Amino acid sequence: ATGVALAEFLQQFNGLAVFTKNTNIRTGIIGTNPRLMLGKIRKWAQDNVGTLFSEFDNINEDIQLLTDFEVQPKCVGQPGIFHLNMRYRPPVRGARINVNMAPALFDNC
Amino acid sequence: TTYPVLPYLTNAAYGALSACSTCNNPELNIQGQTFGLLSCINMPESCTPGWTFGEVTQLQANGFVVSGPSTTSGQGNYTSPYIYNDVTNYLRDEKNRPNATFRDASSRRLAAATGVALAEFLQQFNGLAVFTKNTNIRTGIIGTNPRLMLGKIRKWAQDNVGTLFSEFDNINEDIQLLTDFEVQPKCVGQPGIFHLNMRYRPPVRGARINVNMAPAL
Amino acid sequence: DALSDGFVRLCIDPSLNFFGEGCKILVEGQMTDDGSATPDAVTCVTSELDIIE
Amino acid sequence: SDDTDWQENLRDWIRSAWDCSKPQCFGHGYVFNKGTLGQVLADGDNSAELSRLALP
Amino acid sequence: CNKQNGVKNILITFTDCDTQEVIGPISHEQPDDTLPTYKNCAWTNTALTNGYVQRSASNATMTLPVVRDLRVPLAFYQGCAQVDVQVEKFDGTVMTLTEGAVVEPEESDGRSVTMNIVASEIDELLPPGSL
Amino acid sequence: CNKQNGVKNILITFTDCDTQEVIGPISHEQPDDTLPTYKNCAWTNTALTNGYVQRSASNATMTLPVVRDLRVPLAFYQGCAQVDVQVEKFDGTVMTLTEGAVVEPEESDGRSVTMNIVASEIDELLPPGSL
Amino acid sequence: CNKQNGVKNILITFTDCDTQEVIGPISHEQPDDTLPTYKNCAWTNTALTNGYVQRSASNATMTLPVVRDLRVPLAFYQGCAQVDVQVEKFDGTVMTLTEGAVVEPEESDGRSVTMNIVASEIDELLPPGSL
Amino acid sequence: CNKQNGVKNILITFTDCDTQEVIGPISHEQPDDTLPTYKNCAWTNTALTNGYVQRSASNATMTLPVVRDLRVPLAFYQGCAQVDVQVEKFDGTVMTLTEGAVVEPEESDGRSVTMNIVASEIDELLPPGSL
Amino acid sequence: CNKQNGVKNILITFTDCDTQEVIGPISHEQPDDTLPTYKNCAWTNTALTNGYVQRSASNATMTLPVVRDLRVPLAFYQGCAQVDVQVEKFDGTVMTLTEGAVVEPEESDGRSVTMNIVASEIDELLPPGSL
Repeated sequence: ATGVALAEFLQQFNGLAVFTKNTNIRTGIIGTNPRLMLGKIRKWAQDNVGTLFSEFDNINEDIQLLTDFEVQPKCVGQPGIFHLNMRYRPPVRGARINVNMAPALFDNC
Repeated sequence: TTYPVLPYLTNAAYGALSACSTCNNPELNIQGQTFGLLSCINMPESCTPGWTFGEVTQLQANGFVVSGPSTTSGQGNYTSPYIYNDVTNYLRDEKNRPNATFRDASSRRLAAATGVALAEFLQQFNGLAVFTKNTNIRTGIIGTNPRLMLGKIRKWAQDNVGTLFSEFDNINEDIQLLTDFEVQPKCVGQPGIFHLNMRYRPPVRGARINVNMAPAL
Repeated sequence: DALSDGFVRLCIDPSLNFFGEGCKILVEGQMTDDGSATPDAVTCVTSELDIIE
Repeated sequence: SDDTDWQENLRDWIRSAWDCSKPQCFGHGYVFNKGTLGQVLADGDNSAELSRLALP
Repeated sequence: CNKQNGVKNILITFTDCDTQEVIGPISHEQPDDTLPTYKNCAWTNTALTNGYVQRSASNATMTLPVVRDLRVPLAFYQGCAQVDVQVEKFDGTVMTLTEGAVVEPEESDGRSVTMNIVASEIDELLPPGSL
Repeated sequence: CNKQNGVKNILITFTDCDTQEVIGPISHEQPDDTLPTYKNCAWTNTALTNGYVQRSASNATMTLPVVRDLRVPLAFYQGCAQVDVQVEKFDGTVMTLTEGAVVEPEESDGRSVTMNIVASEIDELLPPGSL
Repeated sequence: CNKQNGVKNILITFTDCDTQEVIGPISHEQPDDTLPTYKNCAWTNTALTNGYVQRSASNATMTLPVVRDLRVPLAFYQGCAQVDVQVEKFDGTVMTLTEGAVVEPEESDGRSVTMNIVASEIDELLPPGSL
Repeated sequence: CNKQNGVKNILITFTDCDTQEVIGPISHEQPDDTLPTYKNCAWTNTALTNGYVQRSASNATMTLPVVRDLRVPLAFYQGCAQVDVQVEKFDGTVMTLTEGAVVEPEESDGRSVTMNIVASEIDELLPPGSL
Repeated sequence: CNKQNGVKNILITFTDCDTQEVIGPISHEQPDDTLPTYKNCAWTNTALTNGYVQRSASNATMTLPVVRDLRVPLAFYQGCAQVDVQVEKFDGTVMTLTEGAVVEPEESDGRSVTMNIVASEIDELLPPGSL
């Protein structure tokens, strides 16, 4: 379900203009850049906490959005391709309480 | 080989949609569930999907448009087709060289639009008295020289970033303006002829994302 | 499955490192003949399952 | 059915449906395994796509 | 190029109410040097006695001085449309906000707007390296 | 040009109350550099709690600083006549407003008036091309 | 020197609310020349009649204008985390405050925050020698 | 022969925005020995505390003293026409500016005019060999 | 002969903050007989009463008049690139400055540029023999 949900969420970047290497979308363009996409994706992720994912462990290094221009070797990347790495945990349930029951006959208020 | 629809039907539907959506907007690809949807071609549903995935990607690589069903289901009703990878049949350039510049047809529409726009811009230099030697426009006259024309062309190419070109890298040598008295050999050039060499890079868009989710211990 | 378009490509895989190898350690010790590792040769270890054999 | 090889073919199918190459059609399979304790523990594996049902 | 306090990017995504059409994310620009202001906590403390605190409930808020785009109706900046905002500063921090609501409109000459947006929570991206 | 924030034309049409005589549309001019300000959205929001909004009803408002015409009585600019206003800025936007009502008069020396006009809705023209 | 009215050191220790993770004590720096201001007396007087006084109860208050650290979320400076503050001036005085509570948040552009902190009591260090 | 700091060519093109007629590009001449000045960076920093700085938006400006052409009305040189300027120095540099706007006209005796032009961005040509 | 007040070397390294390309460290030349001036104490006092003084934080500034290099855009000198400056006088003193930012640019004629750089701290070299 999370695979399908992320795949439907990420459809808004299909055909969207992307600005890498300058990250200064001019006034009026409808573009974006990898940092803004990472922010939006990470907000989607911590928005589904409780329905698809657990709380988290460290959302700063759990969600990574890299561009193909910086994964492949030099002069091998293609424009438009991205790489989204996510590490999640399904919602946790129950606990492991350790009872330590002990009576006390003496009293000292 | 087992295509149910009469072929020219889906071909004409694709062509009409392509001439129909991108005419006032020569940038968007006819592609994906929302834009590249052939509404009134209807196929009967079946989960044996013609091309296998191996053949699908084989055709994707060798410059072929591929079409599939927008929704699969065993014994359902009629489902409309849907195209992938609105590209053209350009694998290589003259002298046989990879080069995927004219890969998608949007780059072709956009090259045409850029040519027309540059031609409409340069119409001002028709008659604009031009000085090639002595470079010093006297006072009052309405001349111009090669350097000032190059500057104006560079500024047109500069403030069009984002709508026709990309993040120019070495505009100092992506654009060159030469007089005819230099390109041509000695005693051959003609006054009032110029050579302009430009290298444009169409904008970039969204493509595959390659999600790699993985739960942890 | 509504993923047909080809815009997004899932790779659901629980065994995927993201943070490079990192912090290389080397453990030197004696082993028995039951193992299948060539003695006197540094190797990589990835889990605590295959160590027995 | 109870033929462990038919269950292995089904498992291979669901696994190849959970692949990284082609677009996925996620599924899950339900088989069973009847026998004594040792037979049932022997009929299992690391098959993450099936849910064996141990029956006495 | 770090050590510059200033806003670098502003993306605003409009959603009309009567037709549910999405517009954007359009970029935008500031009318002057004043930067947008934020508040992410949800509950607002209040002094009670010698050391204690009375905790109330509130919103995640944002104040956005922006220059109106000419292709978008003015009313979209004045509460007649849902907004989704994304502001990226020069130090790398990114504040994203979704399902906004322009909460107190005001007279605008037609060019500069000041949007007071309220939402459940605002997300912070915190340039690489964090505690 | 189309790169200049400023007002170009101001047309005001007066309707006498007790004779229904229509006067105008007379042009008009600004007394200083302050521009007329607008507000189109009828419903005005108000923050409630964690992310929600309480919606109130209001009017389409306009503030118009203008120079009194020496041919029109001063009382026409202070709530004793119905007004129809039409303002065209330099970038192409045109705001028309009909059946106004000067809602809050104030003392004026006889030259510069500041009319506060409320109407049911204000129409906006949005230079060619718009989303 | 010991003849310069100014702040030298500002240490702030953040305690996350829902994880009790302690962060700090990070140093901090002033955004402008305005200094943090203090008030230690818990009971506050009020004039009554010919010479007498009516005594009320209150908190030990501190006002701290600081520059946000780019490594700490903004919400930590707006009432979503417990704070421990320690300010050392140039003349030797040191004011420590623990188990604070940011009591009145306000919109901040993302760099300069003004924290209004209330605690049970503030401790003062008073350079060597004191009556 | 380089090392001859000075202006060799000036081209101005006037386009009125009340009639939309274009005049030029006419060459021009310097009235005295003062040279045009430029400012190309669209942002202006501002000295903040402890090495930081505030980066806000601004214009690319240009001060241009010229001799008024007797075939062009003086009002075209004082902000009733959009100017497109193009200056070229002796060392090859070419600064072109389009969509200009004379920002603050000043009294002119009828021959020399100092235009203070502002634009979104100025281009630079940088004679062969760069970076 | 060591008794010579004057500038011997000036090296400037330009790193744009939009494309992140580095250029330099290029030598430069003084345009006239003025000299670059510095201020190294990152704090500024302020006249208080009765001999005290107020010690607040500030910047380390540097005023640098240089001759624009024809291989470098003019906008790199008006606050659109981060500059790493290094000046060496005749008596041996070497003032180095990194991560500078041209705080308040001005019109330039195209040859001589006077940069007002601010930075966190400037280092001094103090020819052999100190204190």
